[PDB]
Amino acid sequence: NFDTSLPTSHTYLFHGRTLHDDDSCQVIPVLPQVMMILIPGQTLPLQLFHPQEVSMVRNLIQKDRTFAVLYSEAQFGTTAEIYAYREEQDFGIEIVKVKAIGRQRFKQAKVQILPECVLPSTMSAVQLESLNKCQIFSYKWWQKYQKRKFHCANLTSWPRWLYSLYDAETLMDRIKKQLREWDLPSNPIDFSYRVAACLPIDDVLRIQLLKIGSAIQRLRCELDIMNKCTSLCCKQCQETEITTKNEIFSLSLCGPMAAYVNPHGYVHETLTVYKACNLNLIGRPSTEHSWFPGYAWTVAQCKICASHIGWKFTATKKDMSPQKFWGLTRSALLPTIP
Amino acid sequence: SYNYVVTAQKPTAVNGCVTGHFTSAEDLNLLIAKNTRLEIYVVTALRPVKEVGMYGKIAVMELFRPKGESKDLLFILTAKYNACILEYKQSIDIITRAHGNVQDRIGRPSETGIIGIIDPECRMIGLRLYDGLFKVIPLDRDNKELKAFNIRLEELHVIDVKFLYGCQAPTICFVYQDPQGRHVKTYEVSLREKEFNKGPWKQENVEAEASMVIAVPEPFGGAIIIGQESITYHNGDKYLAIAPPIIKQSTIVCHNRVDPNGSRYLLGDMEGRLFMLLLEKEEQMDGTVTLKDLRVELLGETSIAECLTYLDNGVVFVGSRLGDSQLVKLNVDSNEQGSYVVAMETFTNLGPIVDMCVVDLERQGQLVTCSGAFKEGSLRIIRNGIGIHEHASIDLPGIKGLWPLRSDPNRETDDTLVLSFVGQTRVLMLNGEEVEETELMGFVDDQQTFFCGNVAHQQLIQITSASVRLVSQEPKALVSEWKEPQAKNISVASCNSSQVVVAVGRALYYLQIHPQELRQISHTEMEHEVACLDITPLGLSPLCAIGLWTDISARILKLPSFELHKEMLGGEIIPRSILMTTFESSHYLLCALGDGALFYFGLNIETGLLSDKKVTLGTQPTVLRTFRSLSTTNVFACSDRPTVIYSSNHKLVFSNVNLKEVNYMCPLNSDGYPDSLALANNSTLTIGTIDEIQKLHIRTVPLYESPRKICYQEVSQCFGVLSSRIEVQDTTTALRPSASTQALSSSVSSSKLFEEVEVHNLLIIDQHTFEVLHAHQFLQNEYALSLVSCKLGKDPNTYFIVGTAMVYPEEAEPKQGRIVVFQYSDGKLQTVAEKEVKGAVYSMVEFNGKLLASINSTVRLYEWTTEKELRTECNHYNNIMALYLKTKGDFILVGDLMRSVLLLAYKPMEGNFEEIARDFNPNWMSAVEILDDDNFLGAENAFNLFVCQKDEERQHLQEVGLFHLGEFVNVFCHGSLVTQGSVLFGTVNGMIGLVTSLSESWYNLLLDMQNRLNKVIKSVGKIEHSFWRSFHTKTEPATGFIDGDLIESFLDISRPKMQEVVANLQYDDKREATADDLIKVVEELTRIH
Amino acid sequence: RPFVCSVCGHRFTTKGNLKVHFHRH
Ligand SMILES: Nc1cccc2c1C(=O)N([C@H]1CCC(=O)NC1=O)C2=O
Ligand SMILES: [Zn+2]
Ligand SMILES: [Zn+2]
Repeated sequence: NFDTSLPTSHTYLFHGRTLHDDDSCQVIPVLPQVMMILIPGQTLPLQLFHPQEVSMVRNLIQKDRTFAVLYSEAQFGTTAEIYAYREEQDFGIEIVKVKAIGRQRFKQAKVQILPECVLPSTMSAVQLESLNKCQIFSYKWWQKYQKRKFHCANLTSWPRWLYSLYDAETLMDRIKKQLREWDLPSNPIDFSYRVAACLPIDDVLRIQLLKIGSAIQRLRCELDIMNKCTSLCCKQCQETEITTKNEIFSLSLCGPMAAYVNPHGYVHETLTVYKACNLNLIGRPSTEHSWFPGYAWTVAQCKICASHIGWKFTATKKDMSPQKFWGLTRSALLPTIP
Repeated sequence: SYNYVVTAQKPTAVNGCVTGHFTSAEDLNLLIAKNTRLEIYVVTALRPVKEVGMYGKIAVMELFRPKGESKDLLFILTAKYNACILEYKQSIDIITRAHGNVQDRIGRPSETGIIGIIDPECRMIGLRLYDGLFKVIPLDRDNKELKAFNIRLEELHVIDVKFLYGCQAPTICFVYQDPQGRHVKTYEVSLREKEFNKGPWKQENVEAEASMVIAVPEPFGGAIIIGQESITYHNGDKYLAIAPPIIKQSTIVCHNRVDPNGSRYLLGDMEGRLFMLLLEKEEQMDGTVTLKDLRVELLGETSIAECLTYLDNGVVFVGSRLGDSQLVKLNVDSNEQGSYVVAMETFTNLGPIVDMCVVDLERQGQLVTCSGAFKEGSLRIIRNGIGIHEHASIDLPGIKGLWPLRSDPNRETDDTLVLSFVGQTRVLMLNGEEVEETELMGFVDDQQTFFCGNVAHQQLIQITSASVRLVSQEPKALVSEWKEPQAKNISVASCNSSQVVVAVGRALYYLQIHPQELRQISHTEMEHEVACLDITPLGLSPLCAIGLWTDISARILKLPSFELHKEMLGGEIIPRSILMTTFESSHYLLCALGDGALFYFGLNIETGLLSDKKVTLGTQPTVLRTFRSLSTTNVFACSDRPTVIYSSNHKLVFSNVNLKEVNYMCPLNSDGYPDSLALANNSTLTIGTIDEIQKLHIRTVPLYESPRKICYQEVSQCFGVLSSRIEVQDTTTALRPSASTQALSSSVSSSKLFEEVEVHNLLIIDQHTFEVLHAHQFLQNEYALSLVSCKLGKDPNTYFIVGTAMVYPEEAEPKQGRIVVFQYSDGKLQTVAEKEVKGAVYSMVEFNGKLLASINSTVRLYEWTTEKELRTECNHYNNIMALYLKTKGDFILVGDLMRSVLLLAYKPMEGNFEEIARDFNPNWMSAVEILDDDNFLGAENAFNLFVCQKDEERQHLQEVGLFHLGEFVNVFCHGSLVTQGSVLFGTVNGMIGLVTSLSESWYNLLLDMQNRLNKVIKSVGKIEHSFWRSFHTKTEPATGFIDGDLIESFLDISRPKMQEVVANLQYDDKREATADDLIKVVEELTRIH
Repeated sequence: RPFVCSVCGHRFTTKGNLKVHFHRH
């Protein structure tokens, strides 16, 4: 195949340890002209040109090295921490390139950290003391798990199989099988945020999971989308099918979707799929600043409305795997239940 | 909103048990802990001593004896990390020697929960609270604050941990698990260095499911490892391992050491089996012995064990949570029979109340609960009243009267019971407990008797419908007889020690009782035929109480003038009984009508003026009678629902008697039945003692399967109970005959739509006999979820409707279900209509003639058509799982296990639902209810209750009530056992409680009352009541609730503490309140349950 | 074709043609 670790290292373009404790009030910079909904753990590359910004970062290195990313204007956002930085002055154009990663959700910005709401198991309240000793333990293993972990359901008014539908470990596995389908973290908090950034949804649905504070409600709601959103259409003209779930595959290590900068600093969360229909290709395949080294990109736009949906990527070697794939920018898509 | 909670039944399940020497170094105690309660017994060949209630959930209960101390001390740790060390003092108090909160700021609670262990030398107390930390409490005599230091545990996932016997320093031995499997490790705990030192030994590849560590005492040393298959012993480099076959069927979950040498242990199964693990020793070539092998013998079956303890005389206490606790005796395997077990005593445990319902059965409504699980599953009927311990029964129907009689004039004790009938009279004699009907020489046995008994001048009397007879004690014979001059019939009679006022129709006559004569005195007419009389002295009576048939009034007549004070009753129905008696200090009069009313007035036995109050007591006529209880006589009111009438704080109180209908009664102090009562009803005479107070009475109906839901159907006089039994794969093979298999008539679903296994049935259980009348078994892999009784549409029949869910193991979220409408007529249950549904019917409640069923995330509203079917007229979809359904009129309360609640309303002009409000505060929620149109009650995680109020963007609910209950609530239902409204709730621990709404005038009073009682009352572990009741998970102080168990303890503190509380109080009717103001107020609150 | 859009990579020949396409963003 191809090096699945190449796209996440942003080759085409630091021990991070500053966290703010929950519910605090912090004053954090917000970068001009950045528009995206950023998720804890999601990776964000940037390219800044105005000396305003270039000053903010050069001095931002001192202390926090963390800025705020925000829109419906904006009620919530997420702190992003710079983990890598180069100051390039090539062609006589001073550019500052940074790679930040989302850390904390919050409600210069006066900003209140939103706590990640962590709850014990459904059983930690009703668990028999005698059975405490048994709480630590190819799919019958899950029937065993269900029978032994949720044994004390018999003390309550609902069955084992209900408490199972709110069990982080179980839910993560149910999500995993779909994530396996087109080939991750162990902490439910992390898992729910990793697949949140993988899920190709629209700005209004992304704010929903961001508003969700609990891992359990995040994983559950995330399972709904994965069943209910089989098709993906052109956002502009609405009624035009571009690709399906079947075609989604994770070319990048992080997932089928990550954030990528073009040379002018615009961020594109592009989704890698094998097949894509009803697109026209314009211009000539080019490797200049390609986010997938080895492939050339050609601009693809919706057959009907001409609105730029993403790019078709083609191999440059005749021995490469996934010789042709489509990369679709998330802002251009609309999930549909056919 | 301001509500009021109070424990209606203390918890019954046992958290843990431990014996020792606590009350005195010479006694042997058994200490039992039931959630927020602690029992102290003294072992005999079990004597209660002291029950105390802590302000915490008892999580760690261990005894220990420090060096140079008289008796053992008790260490207690609540679930809120309240540590305390207690001592017994003899009237009886339990003091706190050292206390403190051992909670840490940072740290994640461990997955195996709290574990508290004490070293054998009582140097230190070791507590496992969080992953990676081990908190040590030096037991120094000067450590009254329980100061403690933490140690780094690089072993994060610990299963169990105990202290090892026989070591040069305190040493732990714990089983933990890392990616490399399971292991066992030992650590030397340094009191000085405050760190860990490498222990005497550790092991690798400890068995796969090791869960229990036992510490063998000094004879051998080392520890024992209990697993799913193997039992293994370690000691230094010694190793023994057996995998006996007699344990492979289920898991050992509780153990207890029998003898101090560690030779014999007791192992408790999860399915209730009782084993004894035995060590076997071997003589060594230089002194002490050496362990050689381990044996296990199945002693038998007990209740599903949770804690185990061995009392000295071969008697085991079986502390259970799913079933009743036990005292079981074990017989050593003897030539005669293999070691077997037999239970001596049984202790009531309401178990894990899964569901319940309130029912008016005897027409005070009693509570019937689904209790227990598996073979301990059962039904519990809980009635409230004064219970009567029966001592003898006699089959005589139609008793019209009852009188005690002393045939021996030299014997104070009674020995005769006279029974009247229609045109008949029977005289019974009492020699011990043998009753025999005989004749009384001088008494006539062919007339109805209206009165008889002992009168003055060493004589008897009998007032039949025809004559007033006077019989002599010595040589019993008639001496004088009063008969109506025109041969008219005596209609109403009344007599006492000296006076006799009979009454023929309108007229009535006044007689006096003298030696060998009955002298008439007064001949008087009346306006209207007389109906009741009383002539009780307060030895002679200077006044006579009468009631008139057509007047409908109670009168007071001076004797012998018969000159009227008076009051009027009103109505179209005549009085049936009237009585003048004395309560507390002041006098009274009581008159009861045919419709069941009961007027009572304050009487002046000098001025005859009666004053004042009336109350109804059933709808059948009431007959009043006086009996003696303690040194204050009470009034027994026979009727449809009998009731004891006493006075506490100069107010008449009516506590009902736990009996079916009673018609006539009389006290009876015989040789064989001393200080007893003779109760008479429509069929049987009963003799027995009577309790002094009103207590909770629990009838047990064993089901031997797990009952899960229950509803009542009055038109059929039976209950519908959802239950599930467990069956093996076989090749229909149950484990034990249960209620679903021992039904009178059994049916099977057989529908058109669509290793252990769960088999669900609908049990039809008689309300009177609690027979299993019918048991309809549902489909294979069908899980019954919701059950309701109701009438639908214009259909007059009452149907059992059940909501199910096809549970296949491969489908994570269920995708299909049923709504089955049953009808129980004759002796059979018929399937009337199915309704296939693409989801789980989690909840169903009747909705104004329609059926409101929840289906996964959908709330459906079905209609009941003339074709006898379910037609759908409405639907509503939600972003949550409609788990909870409660309604009232047109509001609908919907909620999921995530505490997120929705409030819907049926808009009738649109055939559609509108979302009125919404509140999402993610937490684990177990039960909800609707208090009124504005407030909603619920129980969320960490044993809490919350209330959400309604009062445009006011579609968001305000959190007005928060309260740490200490109990896991499973069900809310409306009703009481006879402040506004009443909501009962069941508990996993068996606790039963009550919530009632209050007015703001009273809430602030009882709030300031509580702030005063906390300054006074001495808590057990000195746990601040604010911290015990503080909302816990976040942590907030309580609001909107009043601890009724606190308000009710005002009557237990001494009288100085009472004034002390009411020092600067402004009461309502605004004056410096007094203790008696609050006693009569707090006592009024004890009568709502 | 040295005039490129700042979002996708579409190339044009005149500065005015690029202004036509960018107005669609
Ligand atoms: N060189 C330019 C110039 C203008 C705009 C873009 C690029 C460019 O390379 N990409 C994307 C194309 C798609 C890709 O793989 N990497 C990119 O940087 C642009 O949007
Ligand atoms: Zn289009
Ligand atoms: Zn463009």
